[PDB]
Amino acid sequence: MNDILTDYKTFYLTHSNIVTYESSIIDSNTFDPILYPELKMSNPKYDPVDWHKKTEWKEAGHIGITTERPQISNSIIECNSGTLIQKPISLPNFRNLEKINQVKINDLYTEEFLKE
Amino acid sequence: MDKYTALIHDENFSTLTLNVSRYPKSLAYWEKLLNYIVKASAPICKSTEPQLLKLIRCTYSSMLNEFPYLENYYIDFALLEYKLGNVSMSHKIFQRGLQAFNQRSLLLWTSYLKFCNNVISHQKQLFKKYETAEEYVGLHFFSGEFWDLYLEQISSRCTSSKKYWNVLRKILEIPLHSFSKFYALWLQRIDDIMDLKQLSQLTSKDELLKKLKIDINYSGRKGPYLQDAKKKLKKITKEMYMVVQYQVLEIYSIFESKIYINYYTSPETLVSSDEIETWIKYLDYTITLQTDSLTHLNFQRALLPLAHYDLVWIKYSKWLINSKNDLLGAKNVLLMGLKFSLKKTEIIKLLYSVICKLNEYVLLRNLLEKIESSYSDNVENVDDFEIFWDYLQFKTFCQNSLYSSRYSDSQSNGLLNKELFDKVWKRLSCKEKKSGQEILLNNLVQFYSKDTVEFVEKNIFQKIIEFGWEYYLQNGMFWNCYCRLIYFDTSRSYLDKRQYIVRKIWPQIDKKFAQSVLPSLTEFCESYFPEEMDTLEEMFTEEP
Amino acid sequence: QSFDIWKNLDRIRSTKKNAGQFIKGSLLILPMRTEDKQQFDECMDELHKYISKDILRCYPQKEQKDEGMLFYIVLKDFNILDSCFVLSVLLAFQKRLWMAPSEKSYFRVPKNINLTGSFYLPKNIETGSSIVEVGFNVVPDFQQFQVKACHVSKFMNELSNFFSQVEFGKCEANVINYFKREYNRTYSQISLALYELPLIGDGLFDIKSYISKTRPIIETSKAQMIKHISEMKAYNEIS
Amino acid sequence: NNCSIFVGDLAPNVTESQLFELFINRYASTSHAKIVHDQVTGMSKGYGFVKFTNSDEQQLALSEMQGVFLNGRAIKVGPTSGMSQFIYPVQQQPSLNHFTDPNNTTVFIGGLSSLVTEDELRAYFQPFGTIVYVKIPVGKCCGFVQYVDRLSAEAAIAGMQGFPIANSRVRLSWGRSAKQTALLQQAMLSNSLQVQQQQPGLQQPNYGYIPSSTCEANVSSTMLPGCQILNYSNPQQVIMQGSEAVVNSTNAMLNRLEQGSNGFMFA
Amino acid sequence: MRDIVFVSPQLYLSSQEGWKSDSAKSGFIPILKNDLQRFQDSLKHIVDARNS
Amino acid sequence: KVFVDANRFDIGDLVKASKLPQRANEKSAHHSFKQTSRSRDETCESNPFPRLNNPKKLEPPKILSQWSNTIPKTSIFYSVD
Repeated sequence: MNDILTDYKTFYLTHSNIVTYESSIIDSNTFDPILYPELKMSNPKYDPVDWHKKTEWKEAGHIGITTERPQISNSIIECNSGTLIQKPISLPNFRNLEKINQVKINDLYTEEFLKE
Repeated sequence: MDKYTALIHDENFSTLTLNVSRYPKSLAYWEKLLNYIVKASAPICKSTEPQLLKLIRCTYSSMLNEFPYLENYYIDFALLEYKLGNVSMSHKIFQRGLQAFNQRSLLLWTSYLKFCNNVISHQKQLFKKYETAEEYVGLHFFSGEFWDLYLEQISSRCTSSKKYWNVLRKILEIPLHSFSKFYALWLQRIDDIMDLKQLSQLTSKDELLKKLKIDINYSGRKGPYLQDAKKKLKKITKEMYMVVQYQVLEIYSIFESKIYINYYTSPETLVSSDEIETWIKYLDYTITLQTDSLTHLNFQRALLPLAHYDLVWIKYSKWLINSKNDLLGAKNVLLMGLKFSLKKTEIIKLLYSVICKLNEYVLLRNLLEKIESSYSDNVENVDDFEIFWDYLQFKTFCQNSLYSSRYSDSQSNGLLNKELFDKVWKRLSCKEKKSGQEILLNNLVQFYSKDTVEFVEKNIFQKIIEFGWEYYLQNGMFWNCYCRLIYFDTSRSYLDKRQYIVRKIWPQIDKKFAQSVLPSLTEFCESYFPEEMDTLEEMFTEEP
Repeated sequence: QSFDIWKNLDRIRSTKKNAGQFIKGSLLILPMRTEDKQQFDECMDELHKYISKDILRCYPQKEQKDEGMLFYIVLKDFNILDSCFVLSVLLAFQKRLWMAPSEKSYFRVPKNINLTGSFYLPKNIETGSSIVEVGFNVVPDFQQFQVKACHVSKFMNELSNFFSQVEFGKCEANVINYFKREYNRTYSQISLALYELPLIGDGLFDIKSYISKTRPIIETSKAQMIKHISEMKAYNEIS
Repeated sequence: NNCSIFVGDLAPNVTESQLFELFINRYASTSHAKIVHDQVTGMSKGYGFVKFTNSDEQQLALSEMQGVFLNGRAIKVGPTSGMSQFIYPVQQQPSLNHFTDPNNTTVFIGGLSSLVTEDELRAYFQPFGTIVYVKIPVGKCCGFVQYVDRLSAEAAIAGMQGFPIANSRVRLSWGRSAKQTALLQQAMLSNSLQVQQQQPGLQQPNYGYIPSSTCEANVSSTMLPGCQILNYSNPQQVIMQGSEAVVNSTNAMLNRLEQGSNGFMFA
Repeated sequence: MRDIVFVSPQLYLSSQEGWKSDSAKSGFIPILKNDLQRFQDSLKHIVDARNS
Repeated sequence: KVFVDANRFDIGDLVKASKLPQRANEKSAHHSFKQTSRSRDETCESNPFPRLNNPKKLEPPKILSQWSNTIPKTSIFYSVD
């Protein structure tokens, strides 16, 4: 896939013009044949375009092992104190405070290779 | 004579100045020269010569324009200008220092605010400056000194005793390194309460009535009522302390206990393979949190030690492209990456695609003009082929952009332009000094027409046959590309081009030069000419 | 709707609920680049015949590169309609030179072109979609704003929805020359950085001391790598 | 335990050998002993630290040496270590499995269709980083991909997850090597200990190497930090990173496209 | 300022105009006026490799 | 030049002025350790590689001792020594 994308970046920049290029740009999947073969080099899957329950928030700091870390729902770390002084801030809403010691591991190596 | 005239006629000053101006990116020479100039003025005051003070200011300005990532030297020259009487020039030095890191350097904000605690003579302007530092750099991991200073200034200046509670309540949700001091201040300030009516300093009364089921105006015996208030607020603070403690403990025990260097040493330094890897891991963690100020802060923190390694520049550019769809930001990232990185290949190659997505092609032509003028129109004799080839792709794109097509079937002219073919032929004539010879030979055969293939085979290949150069006649990949040029024609039949390749190419090549051609031609013959294998075998056999 | 500028101008004059009042203390700067000057001059003369001198001003470069010119278009105390008109004309013209060299109409925008551009505004803004802000801007004082991949009517509606929410005020007097000096300084720095590109090897890094400073260190690191490979081979060996 | 005792007010003619003889081999076993001398003069300041393995032997030595004759003066061998709010955090260990090892850089791949080869499975995991072996078990529809870097393993798991190889979805996790798997199978057949071993490190610091960097191919290297200095070879040895690396990689990928268009290799 | 000259090798080794000046321009290194020939004679091999 | 607190520009003369000149001989003969006075003239040539010259591991984030019983007892990665 890297060889195909590098050969397409070699061939397309030497056999095309801006008139063909600007008509090929669509906004449904942000497809641009100059820059899209560069971003697709690292990962095989790539999408062009509820975060706390996905498979990326859970294994962020460490890969392979999943965990549900505790966070604060009404986090005020982004709002400046010039806006937080306008009104008194409500109580902090809590979640995942019952899994501060519990971690689970999708052990495939023991179950599929050792114990068959 | 004064110290300035003795400083001019001294023998060591000229040698140090020539060693600085001989290699400008050797920071130890700059520091030795700066220490010698400061040693030349052993009393530093306002009664010294201004003709030497202007030279000190020019030396510091040249050092800070050559090395803008030095954190301590902006502080040094700013407090030098504060020692020399004025503060407007010191404020200008602080502003250009904070602009050198683009408002995301903790040490310069800390030193500028310790400076501004005495020199501002205005309270609302101090609050606007500290809130600017809060919204830009206030999410730093090691920012305990900044927030301790800001809480000290609130506790010293404010008399309403309300903003301190607000800022400390904000700090009790921020993952700081030195965080338990703020929790200890919070717990001893809950102990320092005097009545129930101060609970409105924490939250509103409806949030106390709904979440904690407690009223402010509940009159009666308020002893155990306030004790139950303290216990429930201590339980909520303990839960939020467990959350922030797990976050800080995770960030420390996985990431922050590995990075040992957090400062800009020099453009000549070397950073270990552990620390680069842990910066990449920490920024991969930082992207997931999706807090934008903290993410840009940690990317600037990773640009602090190792901006010359070009990995975090390209990573932060790709993050601004795909995760935010903010591509002018990535354009400015790649523009500032040209000023620091030494391996300028991949940053300029990505910046080409960034400019081409923006549909600003006059900017692309003005950028390529700087490359073709940086060599004084001698891009064909460059040692690094990765610069010239990334230039040549987009220059061919620009030549297809300006000029119209020459051939049929809507085929625009590629590398065979009058401003492009000469640059290729100037590089192909070296034959041993310039690498990337077969890359052009595999990329000049990608037209596949009737007259254009004849044009390519007439300009270079027939000319190589006519001159008979040793390097291309020895290499079999040259003849492999030449056979691939004819065999993939779209106008000829199979029998005529097969008779062409068999009869009028293979007897033309040399028999004693076939020792390096036969491993490259045997693969092509096994590929496309199966019945022509034993014919080529009887031509290159061991006996005459 | 249509592909004409004036019909969308009539539409944006009609249903934007008394949008004739301009913005107090309003400023916009559009730096653009053209390959040639003679094609630009006719469109700019038509623009000065349409837009007055007090609202819009133009600033040339110093001709240092001699190939790529840089022209500032400063819109000062502008209304919301003239801004949309000027940005539509300039965003059509700086891309028509690459897409349509044979159309030959400075006020008719075709359908195959998408408007994508970048314009600066002062920092003192208050917003309290296709136009986005930027992160990590290169200008110390000004904020860069991006529009991407729009038709004519979408460009009109998005620029009007952007300028109906933002609130300008209290701009500095000769801030144009300040932006000129800062822009020239920044791009002269990156041009000098591109001039430093052939000067990497043996030029200005003090290689004579840098070889001797790292000569035992790379050797010990290579010995550590060889020991790592041998220990990995002993670790993966069953034996 | 490593209990530390601080001897003080020693004489000038008392080196580290006399303190080690007076501390160790007297009803105890002192692991280390160091007298804190001057930074530039070389003379001892009269203080020294003695770290032993057991706390009871160090306590008995501190109780027996309290007032003993040490080179004409007192020993003062009282302990140095062992109501504030601030205490350092202490943690236990995850007992060293193959998940909680930060030096564990080999990825266990499973869910294969028993159809992919070894060179093709090398070609799946080649640009993520340098690699050492791609051998797979036969009949077990699984394999092992060991890198050198841990960030390369992170990139491989973050990219290759959910990627179907030969109409069969992949399962990526962690795992040990083949010899450690054989040791775990030999210790699990009798079920005595079933203990694992940590993967060895890199003997850090390492200035020359840049992580997630591949190179397939005289050398006049300037050793500049912006470029790459050293790299691991592709099988294996250590190579000096030359300037003609992207050229050789481009020639290699053009040769790979030419030999893959015909069918001389499937990878 | 007398007995000074501002110069940078980034504009001299690239062979551009304005590579030397007498006034305080941001980004230039101040050297002595009588040692400018010693500066030009020091970077001879880089200019010779640039021309050849 | 900044953190040494003796080569500071604005308040370094205050440090160099009142040394508390120790007119008692016992106040000068009591301390027998090194001064480790870092001069301003220290350049980048000294200590080129900060990892070869043995640094210190940074201190952990300190936690409250009254709320120390709620720490996660199981770490994420295996740390040795």
